Amino acid sequence: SMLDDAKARLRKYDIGGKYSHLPYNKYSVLLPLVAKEGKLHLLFTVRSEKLRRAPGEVCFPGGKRDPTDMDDAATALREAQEEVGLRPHQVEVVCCLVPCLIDTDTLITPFVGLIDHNFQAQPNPAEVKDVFLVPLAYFLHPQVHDQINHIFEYTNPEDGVTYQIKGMTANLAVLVAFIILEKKPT
Ligand SMILES: CC[C@H](CO)NC(=O)Nc1ccc(Cl)cc1
Repeated sequence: SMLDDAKARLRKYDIGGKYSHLPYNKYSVLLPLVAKEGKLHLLFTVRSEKLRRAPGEVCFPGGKRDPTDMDDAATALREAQEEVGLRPHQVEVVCCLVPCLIDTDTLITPFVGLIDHNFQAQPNPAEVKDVFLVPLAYFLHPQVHDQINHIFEYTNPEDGVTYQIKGMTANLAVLVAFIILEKKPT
């Protein structure tokens, strides 16, 4: 099936806990995969204008590890629950992708999760201004604008709203699209 095939592909790129004990300032993100209308989609947030870091930017749900978290995957799930109301029974964490080094002292660990079909996002306005889906296939033929650094523009056909996706968030979206969609019969 579509979903069994995606999980099987993702498992080949899992690094597991190989870099998880290194002494960094630690953050995790969840890359949430949603199946709709027979295609895979990624779920994105727009950060609240009130936040200190990156207000109003497009990002994946996530945040800083705390002492309650059993492991780095727990960080991602706790933060996703706080931001968009995703509960544990509604997500299956399939793998841990290559981590992102930033600021000389920080390590960001990305997890891919398969989202239940009955989940409906409940944006927490203290943290998130908006939540939206983008089909995974978009990232193979994106609409690129140069700011020089490359920026993607995605327009939702439901309402005409355009979102700018860039940086680590854009890079990770392309990586997931390549892993899941490369070399597939039609
Ligand atoms: C390279 C400098 C930039 C801006 O100052 N650092 C930065 O954006 N840090 C960061 C990003 C994501 C997360 Cl999750 C945690 C920290």
